[PDB]
Amino acid sequence: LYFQGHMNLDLAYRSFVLGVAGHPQVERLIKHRAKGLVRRYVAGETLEEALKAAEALEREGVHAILDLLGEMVRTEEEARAFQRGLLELVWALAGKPWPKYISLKLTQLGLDLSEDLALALLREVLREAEPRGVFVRLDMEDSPRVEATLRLYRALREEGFSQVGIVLQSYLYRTEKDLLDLLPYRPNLRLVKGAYREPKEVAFPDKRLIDAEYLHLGKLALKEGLYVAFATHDPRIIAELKRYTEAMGIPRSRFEFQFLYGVRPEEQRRLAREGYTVRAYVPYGRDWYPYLTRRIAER
Amino acid sequence: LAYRSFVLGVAGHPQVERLIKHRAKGLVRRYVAGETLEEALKAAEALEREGVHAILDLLGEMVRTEEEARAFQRGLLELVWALAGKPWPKYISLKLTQLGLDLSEDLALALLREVLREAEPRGVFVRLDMEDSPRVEATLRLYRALREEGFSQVGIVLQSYLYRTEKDLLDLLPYRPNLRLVKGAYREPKEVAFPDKRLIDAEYLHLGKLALKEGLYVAFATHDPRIIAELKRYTEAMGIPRSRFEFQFLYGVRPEEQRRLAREGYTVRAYVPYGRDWYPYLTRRIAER
Ligand SMILES: *N1=C2C(=O)[N]C(=O)N=C2N([C][C]([O])[C]([O])[C]([O])[C]OP([O])(=O)OP([O])(=O)O[C][C]2O[C](N3[C]=NC4=C3N=[C]N=C4[N])[C]([O])[C]2[O])C2=[C]C([C])=C([C])[C]=C21
Ligand SMILES: *N1=C2C(=O)[N]C(=O)N=C2N([C][C]([O])[C]([O])[C]([O])[C]OP([O])(=O)OP([O])(=O)O[C][C]2O[C](N3[C]=NC4=C3N=[C]N=C4[N])[C]([O])[C]2[O])C2=[C]C([C])=C([C])[C]=C21
Repeated sequence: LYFQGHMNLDLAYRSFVLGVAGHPQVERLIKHRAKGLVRRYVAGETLEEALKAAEALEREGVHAILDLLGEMVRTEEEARAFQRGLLELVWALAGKPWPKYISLKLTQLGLDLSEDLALALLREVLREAEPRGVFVRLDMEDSPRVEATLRLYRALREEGFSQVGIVLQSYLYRTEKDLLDLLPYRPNLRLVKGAYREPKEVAFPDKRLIDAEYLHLGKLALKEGLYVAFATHDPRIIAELKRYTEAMGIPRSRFEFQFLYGVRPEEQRRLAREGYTVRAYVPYGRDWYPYLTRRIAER
Repeated sequence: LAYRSFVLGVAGHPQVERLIKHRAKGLVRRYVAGETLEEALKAAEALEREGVHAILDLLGEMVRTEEEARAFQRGLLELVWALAGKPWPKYISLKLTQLGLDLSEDLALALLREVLREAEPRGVFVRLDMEDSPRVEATLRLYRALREEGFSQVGIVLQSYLYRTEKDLLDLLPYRPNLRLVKGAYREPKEVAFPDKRLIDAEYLHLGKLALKEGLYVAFATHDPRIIAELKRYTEAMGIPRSRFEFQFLYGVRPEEQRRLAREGYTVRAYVPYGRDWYPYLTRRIAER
């Protein structure tokens, strides 16, 4: 496609990586010749490999968020099969001596098929998770899914669940109002910049404004007394949040930093040694190749 | 950067000053109203005809003695007395060092109290401009003291580049301060102020939105189009009425934008200097852009 008289470069780049990755040969060679590279970013194909990765993180003083990967869920049957995978994860984490935290996307529980289905399946996950001390994060997907995601969060909180948190994205205009609307829930928040392609009508097109909004929302949340997980790799933002929290006397027990597994691992450890709570987000599952393709196909 | 050096360098020469005063009156009058109060009032009338309001700023040589402080205060009193009965919004700005702050806090407070006593009954609003970081604490002490004495038509300026500003803002909330928010104009070390323009801008937006959400009246004193556009978007999206905030610009800086925002129904003011000592102010205007 074209944008403003010139080829859409974002589109061109995405389409090339997707075409190249989809070629049977390059996939064959990535699986065979690039095993070490892949395992820096994805634990493995199995729950067993994920747990070993979490143990290896914990030995270095960094906590784990376990993220089950799966093919895009398109039928009720697939949503139930994915929930099954989530339940095995919850049951497997149950004994572990370290903090237990899983992440999931509501579309994988059939949100697009039925909001009622997603809620039913999610509630069954929380029923297992909460007595086991397993925290469940509802990852935030693209803008058309925000209202439903917030609805399901409020529903579960109102049914008595507390071991559940949400993600807010600093690139959306609507996020400050969402945050303010949610305050009576005293939500546990993960703050991210935002990973989806959104039109200028719903999201700041300017990286300076996305970054400014991230800092504004983080500081607002901190001053409101909310527990906030700063999910960012941006050194400017990390340095400012460290300075701000120290200046404001905000205890280390009231916030944390989160990084993708294998991204700035040296900084993950440094922040850990400085006394901050740090987690790495650890994907695992049979669908790692399409997943890594999409991460590459982004920026 | 090379343009700045050249300008500041050439500006100090007496033959250059003679040329500007005789041959570049149109340039001078873009940025300063003139040497006299009479000229400042005429400049304010001209702005008002375009729907833009005026902030009147008396310029004088740096105050170094009590006598000089009292002389400056007299200039401010004449301004206040002259603004009385003008039909349009009356707003003056002052720097506390010009009222002898560095000589004595007691002196600056006494001189300022007298100005506020003459100003309030005449409907003249008085802004305490914020100077460098070593003066912030005294400025806020004087502000709080006068608020507690019952003065209400006095406001303060906070600068987004200082680490201390958010705490200052939160500390001042019980006073319900009328605020002008600026980026900050002084050379401050990395220990006290964000070195990175991206962070100064981010803090400006953060403080502005905090202040609006707390229900404070805020004057956004900035010429930055990215910030102005974001503040317009935010206030609209949040349903903040145009009666609860304003934009302020230096006189002669983006005058078309001033008129445009006025036509869009925003409160807009231009900061208009006048007085004998206008020549160093003018040079900083030329050098800046
Ligand atoms: N899960 C979510 C989610 O639920 N919703 C969502 O929209 N996004 C999710 N994210 C992804 C984030 O939104 C975001 O895309 C990433 O975190 C990346 O943004 P970041 O790191 O804040 O800032 P940036 O891209 O502007 O990068 C600025 C600087 O950071 C450093 N950087 C970034 N990426 C790097 C890197 N350095 C080395 N390698 C890599 N790959 C650079 O210096 C760069 O200049 C999401 C994120 C996270 C962390 C979690 C736990 C969960 C979700
Ligand atoms: N009085 C105060 C005060 O009491 N204390 C104080 O420290 N500073 C005062 N200011 C000055 C401001 O702090 C500040 O220096 C100026 O307002 C300039 O900052 P601004 O305009 O927010 O942002 P910038 O310089 O980074 O510029 C960014 C963009 O803005 C546009 N711009 C800026 N300057 C321009 C210009 N466009 C044309 N011409 C000029 N000269 C550009 O697009 C640029 O990319 C102070 C300011 C004001 C307004 C008042 C009323 C009172 C005080």
